[PDB]
Amino acid sequence: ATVNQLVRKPRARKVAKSNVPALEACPQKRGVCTRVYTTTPKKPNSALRKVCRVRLTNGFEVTSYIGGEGHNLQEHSVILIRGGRVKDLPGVRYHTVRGALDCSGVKDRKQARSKYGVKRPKA
Amino acid sequence: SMQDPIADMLTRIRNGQAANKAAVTMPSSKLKVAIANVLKEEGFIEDFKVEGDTKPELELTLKYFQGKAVVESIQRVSRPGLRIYKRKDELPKVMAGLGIAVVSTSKGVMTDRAARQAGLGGEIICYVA
Amino acid sequence: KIRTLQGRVVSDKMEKSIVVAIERFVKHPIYGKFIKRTTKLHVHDENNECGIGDVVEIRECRPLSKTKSWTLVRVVEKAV
Amino acid sequence: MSTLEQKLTEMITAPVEALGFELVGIEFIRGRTSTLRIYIDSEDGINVDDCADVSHQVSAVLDVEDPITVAYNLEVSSPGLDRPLFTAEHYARFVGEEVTLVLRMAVQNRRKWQGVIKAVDGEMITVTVEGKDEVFALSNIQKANLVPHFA
RNA sequence: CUUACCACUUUGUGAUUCAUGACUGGGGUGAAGGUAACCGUAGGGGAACCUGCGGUUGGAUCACCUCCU
RNA sequence: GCGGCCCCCUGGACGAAGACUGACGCUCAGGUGCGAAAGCGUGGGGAGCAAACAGGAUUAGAUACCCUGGUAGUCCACGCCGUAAACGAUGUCGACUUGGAGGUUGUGCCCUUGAGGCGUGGCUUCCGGAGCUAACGCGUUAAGUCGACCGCCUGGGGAGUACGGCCGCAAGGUUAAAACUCAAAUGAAUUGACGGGGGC
RNA sequence: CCCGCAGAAGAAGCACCGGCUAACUCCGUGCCAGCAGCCGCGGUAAUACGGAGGGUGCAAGCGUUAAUCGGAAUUACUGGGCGUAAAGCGCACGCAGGCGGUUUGUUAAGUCAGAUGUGAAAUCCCCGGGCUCAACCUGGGAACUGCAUCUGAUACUGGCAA
RNA sequence: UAGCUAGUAGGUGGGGUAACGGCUCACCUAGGCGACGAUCCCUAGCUGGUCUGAGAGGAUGACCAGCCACACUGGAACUGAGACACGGUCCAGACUCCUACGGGAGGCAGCAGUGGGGAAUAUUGCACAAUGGGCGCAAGCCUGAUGCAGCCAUGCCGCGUG
Ligand SMILES: [Mg+2]
Ligand SMILES: [Mg+2]
Ligand SMILES: [Mg+2]
Ligand SMILES: [Mg+2]
Ligand SMILES: [Mg+2]
Ligand SMILES: [Mg+2]
Ligand SMILES: [Mg+2]
Ligand SMILES: [Mg+2]
Ligand SMILES: [Mg+2]
Ligand SMILES: [Mg+2]
Ligand SMILES: [Mg+2]
Ligand SMILES: [Mg+2]
Ligand SMILES: [Mg+2]
Ligand SMILES: [Mg+2]
Ligand SMILES: [Mg+2]
Ligand SMILES: [Mg+2]
Ligand SMILES: [Mg+2]
Ligand SMILES: [Mg+2]
Ligand SMILES: [Mg+2]
Ligand SMILES: [Mg+2]
Ligand SMILES: [Mg+2]
Ligand SMILES: [Mg+2]
Ligand SMILES: [Mg+2]
Ligand SMILES: [Mg+2]
Ligand SMILES: [Mg+2]
Ligand SMILES: [Mg+2]
Ligand SMILES: [Mg+2]
Ligand SMILES: [Mg+2]
Ligand SMILES: [Mg+2]
Repeated sequence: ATVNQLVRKPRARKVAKSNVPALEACPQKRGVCTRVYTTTPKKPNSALRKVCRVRLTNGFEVTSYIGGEGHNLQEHSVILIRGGRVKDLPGVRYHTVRGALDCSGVKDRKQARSKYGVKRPKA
Repeated sequence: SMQDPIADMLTRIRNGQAANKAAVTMPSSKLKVAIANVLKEEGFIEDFKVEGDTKPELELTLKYFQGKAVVESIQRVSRPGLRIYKRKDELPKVMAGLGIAVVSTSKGVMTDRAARQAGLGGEIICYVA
Repeated sequence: KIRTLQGRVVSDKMEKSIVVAIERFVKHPIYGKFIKRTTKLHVHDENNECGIGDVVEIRECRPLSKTKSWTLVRVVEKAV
Repeated sequence: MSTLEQKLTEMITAPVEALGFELVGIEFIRGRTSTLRIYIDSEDGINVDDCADVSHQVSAVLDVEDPITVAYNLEVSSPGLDRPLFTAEHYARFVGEEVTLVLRMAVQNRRKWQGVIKAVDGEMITVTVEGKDEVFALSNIQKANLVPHFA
């Protein structure tokens, strides 16, 4: 309030932590999957939230969402995750990058091919 | 306790002309009359006067144009809490120069426009549009 | 003519020395309230002449102890 | 208590062996977001796409035979590197691998130890902790998970 | 050749810590009825709830189907 | 917080009229002090009241509900605790700014004074003007217009919790987290369902 | 760098098109799924999912992620609050501290004015110059708000005196 | 994280240094320092600047320039104008290496480059023509400084794909 108070104690800049800790500011962080699993939404909706359990290189073991379909991943697959989060499923703050060297790119995609590594069709 | 005359001089004007009074009185002092006259000498107040012997009374005459108070905003900038001083090049502006700022330059208390012509910096007393 | 600086003596207990608290009053970097800032300067006082709380003028010289690099030119007031 | 877990295992045994897959890992825990986890031990490879076919099959049978006090939160799951093993078939296949085992009635010097399997019995397992092979009775052990060597 | 200094070391003796890890404080946890709300405290005790004292009014609950200027 | 009467000890406020000193002031981290009730220590004391408890009445079960008991306590002495919706949910000091109604305690004047008429203070209650406010409202006792200084807030939960420190005999208090969790939480008012009510 | 040669000849893609936000239809689709930055989207009609046409945006790039500042007046110096939304300690006294009526004199500390010194170059900015343009490079200047010292000025603040 | 400190604060004397000085000794005194935050733990090379912002700010310290510190780890001096010395010396240690096993040798945080780490970062190039630096009368010699090239849409700017 009164500056005399501020000179006694100035305006502390409100600290703000990052929302993606297992990244440590590296825009991508590879890790090896440990167990994949789908989970069921509650009674009203039936769906397969595809997420997998992955230990990071730096021991941060976390789960990563598996976007798209036709992925042939299973335990020991060595994938690469990146920032971003899904509002519907809690506890998922990371998504893999489709078209990773271990990942097999989603097949039969004719649009948004940069978000899946689906190369320009030879045509 | 009271710790600033000028502030109380100002608000007495503000709250005074707020009540649309005719003329508001307060104990006199050099700075005050020094301040007060600059208003009239600028046209902010009609006129003022000092009354009593061994007792300080300042009675200044306000003014209204078209039923509207001639002064509308008056803010003491330099406060007894925090003091404010500005170099000549840096003397502020009020409403793009439509308003006047009272600055206590070393030679004398005066208008910031005159102070810029005098090329002198001073303590910014207050603002008035 | 010479750089000189005046301070009040916090202590004279030191043998042939004095502790002088000099006050300097400043615009404040963020806000602008002028606050007093004091330095516990160690000062060489010959004769153990001064007394605690006196006001005194001081000038700097070649360093003389681990902490004393200043000596007193003269005293302003006295009889504290 | 088993919340009809054997009955639920019988209910979900028919679909898991229906699309041919292999059943391990029955678990359920009620609470906020109450959830059960079902594991498919696929020798070919537990892709979530393979899991997807099993998951639609198990939900379709499950809705008619909804479990008592169990919400619809199934986790069709790959048994990870730290898959939990409860039957002696596991430790049988898990011949010489380490496992961490915790039991219900905790006591001083209880069998809460992590070590390598050397022998397998129907109600007992021999596992090398304390630097010596020691008897473990899975009768009191309600939780036990196979461990890969790591850092 | 010896004196002082002193790296490393060793002995114990501690602390500060950093992990690993056996073990334990605790957020979530798998009907006869009498109903303002509350606060401080005490006791009943699974706890809660009710009761004891004193204080306050803050002296009601609920709500889901479209437009171009 | 204070409630019979009387005495003894004493603090503070107000007014009238001067006289007096000569800015001696305001705020307050730290700091001491006071501090409802309950509780604690020791000794009391003991009517009434009454946690707990005891009994009587009453369903998976009496339990709760009610009686009838009833201990601690409630009181005193001296310690200890230091928290309350300790709230006006409004820090302290000053100055300024429309009114009407009151209560209350002064005191001047003047009617013939009682009365009554004029005044002029302090405290206090209530409307309500400008104003301000998210609104409700507040509105010369401002939540208005200003000043000086201090305390304090920074989404909700987690949590006034953990740890540590400090205080206490304890009870505990004070100081005060984070992990994690949520996309809200909340304030006022607006319109409608309550109501199955209440009246016509 | 110039001159010649031949011939359109060797050289376009990513994203998006429910809202925010520029840009819409058709079939799929059957809560299967997907989509997601969020609000939200989805069933017999889905401009929000897949595909096709069509369109927008950029462009040898276009996107996504990370990351910092901005937006955020959301630590509010500039520039917030504290009757009920988070927030006035239970109350008081009081040291340190902060602040202080009025008049004159003095002081010159604050402050202001000037001057000198310094504030590396680059960078920034102005006015140029040079690369065919541009980036880039470069001349000169400005600026570097500071600091120190000397001279000042005395209204205010402070000090000192009354 | 509230106390901190005994060569500690000061003094005398001696020594010591290019020079001041608890620099160090001898003694003398018993101070000094802290809420204007000592002490402690934890984090961090600093600045010109860069980024962001209308500004104030906030964030930053990659490249270029200034300063500092470091050169396997620990310790030490020697020489020299200048070193307690990156491609110098000695001791200790770890490691690697050689061995005749007796002992020895070694230090890419120079330039390339390898391994590894990692989401991820290049050539074991040319030349000393220019500018610089060393030595030298000079000639000249040396120079992974530097000048150039290679690599990479990493960025900016320009142009084309009629
Ligand atoms: Mg499916
Ligand atoms: Mg009360
Ligand atoms: Mg009591
Ligand atoms: Mg009961
Ligand atoms: Mg008692
Ligand atoms: Mg309280
Ligand atoms: Mg007020
Ligand atoms: Mg899409
Ligand atoms: Mg801001
Ligand atoms: Mg606010
Ligand atoms: Mg509330
Ligand atoms: Mg509140
Ligand atoms: Mg004080
Ligand atoms: Mg003062
Ligand atoms: Mg004054
Ligand atoms: Mg420059
Ligand atoms: Mg330039
Ligand atoms: Mg040109
Ligand atoms: Mg004066
Ligand atoms: Mg000496
Ligand atoms: Mg650097
Ligand atoms: Mg660099
Ligand atoms: Mg030498
Ligand atoms: Mg060398
Ligand atoms: Mg080398
Ligand atoms: Mg290298
Ligand atoms: Mg690698
Ligand atoms: Mg050579
Ligand atoms: Mg290019």
